[PDB]
Amino acid sequence: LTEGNPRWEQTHLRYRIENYTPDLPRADVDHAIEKAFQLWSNVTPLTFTKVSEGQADIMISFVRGDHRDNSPFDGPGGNLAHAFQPGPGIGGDAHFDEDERWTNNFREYNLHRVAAHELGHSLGLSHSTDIGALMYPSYTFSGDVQLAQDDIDGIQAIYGRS
Ligand SMILES: [Ca+2]
Ligand SMILES: [Ca+2]
Ligand SMILES: [Ca+2]
Ligand SMILES: [Zn+2]
Ligand SMILES: [Zn+2]
Repeated sequence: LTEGNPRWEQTHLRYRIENYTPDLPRADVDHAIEKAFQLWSNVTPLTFTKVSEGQADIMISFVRGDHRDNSPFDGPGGNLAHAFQPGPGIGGDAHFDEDERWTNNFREYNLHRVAAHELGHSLGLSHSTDIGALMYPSYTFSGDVQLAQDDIDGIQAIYGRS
């Protein structure tokens, strides 16, 4: 018996940012998130619509400590965020630890760089063993956040090419 990995059957997904971190003005947050989805849709037939309310496949929220799911946060440092694999309810949701200081620059914990990674999970990717890949578990930032060939091959193996 062989089991496949969690996938979205549709290629058009809806997302919603439930709340905003006080760390950045709302404009920066929206842009960091929108830009992260754009990285993935660029290499696949996947499209993402942002809904301001109502149903959404990918629910994005900034929380801290125990937030009713089964992977509570740990305060500053350590785990910065986590996202769930495709599926109903929690499936596809991305959670960011409010206890971290989220930024829009080189200062530790650039939101966009982390969002790009967790969104990889929301679409079905697991971690990579390549320190150069976006799907690597460790926080790394060089100013620019682009997909490594490993992330590209990974996502395309599931959804196909653009
Ligand atoms: Ca933390
Ligand atoms: Ca969901
Ligand atoms: Ca914060
Ligand atoms: Zn969570
Ligand atoms: Zn991860």
